[PDB]
Amino acid sequence: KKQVEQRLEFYLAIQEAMELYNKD
Amino acid sequence: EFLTFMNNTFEFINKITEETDVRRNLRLKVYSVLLDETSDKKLIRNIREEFGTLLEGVLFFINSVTTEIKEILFKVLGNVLQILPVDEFVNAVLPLLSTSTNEDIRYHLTLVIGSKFELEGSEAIPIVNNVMKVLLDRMPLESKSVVISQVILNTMTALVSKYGKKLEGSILTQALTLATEKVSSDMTEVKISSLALITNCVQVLGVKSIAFYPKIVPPSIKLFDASLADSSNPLKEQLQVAILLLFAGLIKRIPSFLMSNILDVLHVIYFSREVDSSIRLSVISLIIENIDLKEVLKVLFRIWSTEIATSNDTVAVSLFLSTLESTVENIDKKSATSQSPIFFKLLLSLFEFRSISSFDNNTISRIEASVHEISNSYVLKMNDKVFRPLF
Amino acid sequence: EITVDGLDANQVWWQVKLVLDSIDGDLIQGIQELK
Amino acid sequence: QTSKYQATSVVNGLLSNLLPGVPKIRGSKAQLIDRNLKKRVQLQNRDVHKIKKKCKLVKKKKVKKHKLDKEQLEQLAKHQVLKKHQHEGTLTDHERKYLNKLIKRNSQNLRSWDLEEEVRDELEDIQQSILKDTVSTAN
RNA sequence: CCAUCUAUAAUUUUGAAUAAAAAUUUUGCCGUUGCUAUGGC
Repeated sequence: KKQVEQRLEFYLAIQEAMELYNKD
Repeated sequence: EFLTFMNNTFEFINKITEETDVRRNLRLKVYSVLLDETSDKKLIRNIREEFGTLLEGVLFFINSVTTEIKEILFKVLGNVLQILPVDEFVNAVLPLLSTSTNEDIRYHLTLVIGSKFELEGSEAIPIVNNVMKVLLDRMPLESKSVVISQVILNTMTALVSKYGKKLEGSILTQALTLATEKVSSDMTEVKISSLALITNCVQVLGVKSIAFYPKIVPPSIKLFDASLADSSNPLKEQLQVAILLLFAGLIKRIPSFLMSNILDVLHVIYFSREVDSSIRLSVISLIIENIDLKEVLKVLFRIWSTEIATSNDTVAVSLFLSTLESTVENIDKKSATSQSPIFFKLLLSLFEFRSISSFDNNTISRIEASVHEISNSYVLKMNDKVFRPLF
Repeated sequence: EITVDGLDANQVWWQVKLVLDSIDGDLIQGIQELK
Repeated sequence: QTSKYQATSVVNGLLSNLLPGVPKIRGSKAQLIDRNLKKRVQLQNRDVHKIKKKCKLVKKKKVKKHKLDKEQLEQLAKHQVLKKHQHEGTLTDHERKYLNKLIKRNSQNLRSWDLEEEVRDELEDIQQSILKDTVSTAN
């Protein structure tokens, strides 16, 4: 069963500019 | 306590404004009122005025904010911006630009105006004409603030870039005059934004911008010389590219009018150290395919003996070799024979580079190897009569 | 307008080229009607 | 920094507009010379036209989507607008026409279900015959 | 491929020094164990 289990597993820019200005 | 409370309020504001039925959606209710012919115009004016206060209020909180609450205001802001159409948004926002007394809110307000036109088309042509005039009028007022002056220039750059030709000519000419004056601004930010507008404005106007040509090219060349001196400038790379893109733009739009100053263009390309070689080489491919080769060959001799021969700069020498070889493989047979005395005069100078060259043997041999191939290529595509005297 | 201020002899002449070339076609057609 | 980011944005945008292929802004000298000479021919071979095409289509699809949001939104309001005027008897001349077209549109469809007149002639003739025997009522 | 010429690295002069400058000539991934060696896939 463990062998089967292994087989199972195998198969906004305006916001950013706004935030950047706040850092300034 | 209060921080947790305000977080919940802006969440509560966010839920109502969220566009999760005609009755529930605020956005649909607004447009219906606009669509109604019977709806009182004064009621419409109230909606415009109410939005401007609403838009200013949210921007005030975002300006004066907390990471999560910062994000929530943006969801609120995103909902707000979509409440009303582009037509009324511009009407309800442009007056607020002058009304607003805070530089931040004005800085924020300019950005959103550009975003509203990012996704618009031909239907906004009357609106953008109104926007351009307002942006033009506010700039003398906003000269004090670099950030506001920079952004307003760039929003115009976006609007001129997009359906700029369809814009009325007076605004386009007015913008070019305004951008040209601010090329002399001491702030590097204003220069680069000023340079960008001229490119788009010259692109739209084409030959009609020739009237401003004495005010564009000569100052730009002087700016480049100052650009080399101030190597401590943090925006040296962007500025140097900004000068290069200016020449590249007009090399496609006004080739014939630039040939007289083509030498200074080449000087900018050769010695623009900050700019990447790919940009510099790419603009060279523009010169060859747009400007007459015969004028180019004449200039290569002058620039070589003046600067490149004594430059002792690998990039400048190599890129000069790129210009020379490209021209010969594209120059016509008739043009080839006519410009023979100049090339050979240059060719003798190229052999004698070893005497003055400060580089090592391997470079000079490689440089000579290129020179020989080009010299063979050019002597081919010629006739005996022209070559016998030169030999 | 043909701008002559702060422009070399060549650039002015290119201004004359674009104007004169465009006007030639209409000028020739008007001549044909008159003849 | 905003000056920095905004400086990069404006320059980067035009690089795409004018030089589609060139990258954006963010040893022995003999080897350096060879690289630049090599870089030309391979840049000379670049298919910039396709790069322009790809950008154009991407901008077109989004812009196409946003109008499709715009019109689709306004008929919803337009129909909402029609509803209250009709209830309040505020119909305009145009409003009275669009509804009148709907009368023609909806009615026109029901004719197909109503069937054509000729078959009714045979059907009705059969109808009375089957009725009379079943209902009787002669007595 | 060979030579040659560069490149990289090392000793040396001015040099507090940086600096230039002549001059010369154990793993694909994951651990443990030292300051090196071996466990799993």
